[PDB]
Amino acid sequence: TTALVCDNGSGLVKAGFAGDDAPRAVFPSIVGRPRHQGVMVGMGQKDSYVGDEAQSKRGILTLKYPIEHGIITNWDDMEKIWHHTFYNELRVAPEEHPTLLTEAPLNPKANREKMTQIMFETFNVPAMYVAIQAVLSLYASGRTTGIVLDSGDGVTHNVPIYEGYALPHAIMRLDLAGRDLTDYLMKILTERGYSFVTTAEREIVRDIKEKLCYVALDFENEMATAASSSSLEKSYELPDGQVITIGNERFRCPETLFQPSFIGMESAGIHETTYNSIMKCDIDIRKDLYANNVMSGGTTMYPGIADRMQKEITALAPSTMKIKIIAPPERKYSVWIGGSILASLSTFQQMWITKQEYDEAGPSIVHRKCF
Amino acid sequence: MVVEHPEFLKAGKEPGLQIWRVEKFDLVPVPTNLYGDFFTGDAYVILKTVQLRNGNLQYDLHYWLGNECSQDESGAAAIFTVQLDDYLNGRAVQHREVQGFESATFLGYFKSGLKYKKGGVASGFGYKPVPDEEPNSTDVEETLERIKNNDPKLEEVNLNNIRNIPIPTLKAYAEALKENSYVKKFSIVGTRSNDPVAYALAEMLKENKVLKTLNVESNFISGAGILRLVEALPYNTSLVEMKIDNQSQPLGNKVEMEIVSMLEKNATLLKFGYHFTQQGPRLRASNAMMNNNDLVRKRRLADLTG
Ligand SMILES: Nc1ncnc2c1ncn2[C@@H]1O[C@H](COP(=O)(O)OP(=O)(O)OP(=O)(O)O)[C@@H](O)[C@H]1O
Ligand SMILES: [Ca+2]
Ligand SMILES: [Ca+2]
Ligand SMILES: [Ca+2]
Repeated sequence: TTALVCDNGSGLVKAGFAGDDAPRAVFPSIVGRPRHQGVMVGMGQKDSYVGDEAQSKRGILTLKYPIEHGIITNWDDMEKIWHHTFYNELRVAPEEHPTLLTEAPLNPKANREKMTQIMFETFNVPAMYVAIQAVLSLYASGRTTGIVLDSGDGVTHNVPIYEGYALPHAIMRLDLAGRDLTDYLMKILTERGYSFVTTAEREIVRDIKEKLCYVALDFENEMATAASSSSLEKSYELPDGQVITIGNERFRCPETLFQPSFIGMESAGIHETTYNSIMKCDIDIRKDLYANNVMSGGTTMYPGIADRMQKEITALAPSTMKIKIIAPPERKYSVWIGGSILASLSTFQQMWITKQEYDEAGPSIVHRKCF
Repeated sequence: MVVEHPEFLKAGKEPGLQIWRVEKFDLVPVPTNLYGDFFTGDAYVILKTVQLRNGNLQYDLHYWLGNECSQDESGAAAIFTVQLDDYLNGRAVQHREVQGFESATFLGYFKSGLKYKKGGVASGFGYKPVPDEEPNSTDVEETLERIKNNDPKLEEVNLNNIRNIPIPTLKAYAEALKENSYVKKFSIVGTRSNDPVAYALAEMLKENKVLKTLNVESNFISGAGILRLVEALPYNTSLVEMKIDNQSQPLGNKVEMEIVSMLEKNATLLKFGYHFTQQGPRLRASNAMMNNNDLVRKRRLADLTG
């Protein structure tokens, strides 16, 4: 029998089978419900739509995200995501498969229990396990020591990790990620005469962001170059399907990561949060951290970001520090891959919380076995 | 936690050198006469055990990554290193060693110098548009008649997304359900129901002893209507699910508070479908449901003949 791996994020569910090198299903982590603008007889007996199907009707529905900033905050809608993942996307009966779930850094303790409780009481899985996302990414990159920058759709974390384990006092959380970047690109595209202000428009600007944005190595310089040359400008065909052009917005958008003030956040940029996180760690491990900066998540996919990070962190760090940024091409799915490897190991059979152990202990078993 | 493995048992039991190779997600011993001949397509785990005065052993764990080894092999090497360290009470010092950049200590383990050879064992790695559903064909009149007749064949009543149900018809549904012995699920999503419907449903929940599931999502029920519903919960020990999300108006902070207070006065409800705005009640609600759900687990353990 085969184990499942589900990596649940603010924007995307990544799910599949342990032993696979990549997730089999990736879809939006959303639940859509009708707007009160008359009875949608078209819905039939359904009370909501989930995932891709809810996305198709984003103009007809109000969409809710059961995970906010990496944390599950709507347990009923999260049950819907999980049911849809098992039964419609993977086509499995969850009570036949051990299931590995992921959690955010600094996940509150009650949440871990609740996740355990729902898997056993609602889905009757035979066994389960919860692993920290950033740690799985570090493992997928072949390392037990390093500092992960995990940036997705809802949240960015710096997670320093030593000899297998996160150092929670040094973890930092920045509520600034890909959805904010999508929203910001919508804005500055509107500055130059294009109308994009939600729904079929938010989703298309996301595509623009993914395909054309990049992180400038020197930002003030790139602005000047942009004015003159035009060698940077690129165009993009809408679905409707008119064709638009875009220039300095290509790198202004993800500049926000290094300059959160671009959207009115007081926070320091991710290069600074990486630094502060390293500096909260034991002196004797900082060299290892600096030399193993591992990028994770979809918002670390911008071309140029690793070099920019290398440059910014060099300027912050002692002059004599070896610094290295690791940016795997599959880092959109690093968390999931790490989970697939872990659940495949011959030593992992004894790590599952089994139905029987949960039945006897209750959900607080998760603090003792998933650690 | 700490894990067993036949190779863990053998590890670090005495001074010397032990080498394992990652082979399809397992940790397999390297034949001692192949020590120092590393397949560049593979990943390995090396433990140096040095002996010191205490009688206690000193431990250094190196995981060696060949240039052509697959992601499952380097990830597993890393994880097995953490597991082995843990098994050894955390006393090992871990080292990442990559082909061409190995540390002097690790290179020093191999008397004749280590060698590389090509190859190794194989990796262990193995639309939609607008609602396309036929409408809810449920017959409102007929169904109401069946609930009144206490029809044994009727367990599930779904009036979701049905146009133009009079408010007195919905109120009648709630009145008939008072004495019905067979309906376990009732939902009226997106039927334009308002507070009168919710008030009647509240009275019903005080009397009905069979309904398990109630779904009133996506209607026009106010905080007062929602409050009245949950105020029925302590007079109910049969309903397990109440779904109320996506009413046309936010319920209001005061109401959210009165609601969680009622959720804490029922031990039966297992799911409450509502996204709380204030974090105080949001967590109180989550905990109340988790409390009630654990009661299920405990009576499932006690009914287990012991
Ligand atoms: N090629 C790309 N360039 C830039 N951004 C991208 C690219 N591909 C995906 N993204 C962005 O990454 C985000 C999705 O990544 P991911 O799956 O890591 O997030 P998540 O796990 O759902 O969210 P979180 O980790 O914040 O809870 C989206 O905002 C998406 O637009
Ligand atoms: Ca994520
Ligand atoms: Ca190999
Ligand atoms: Ca150690």
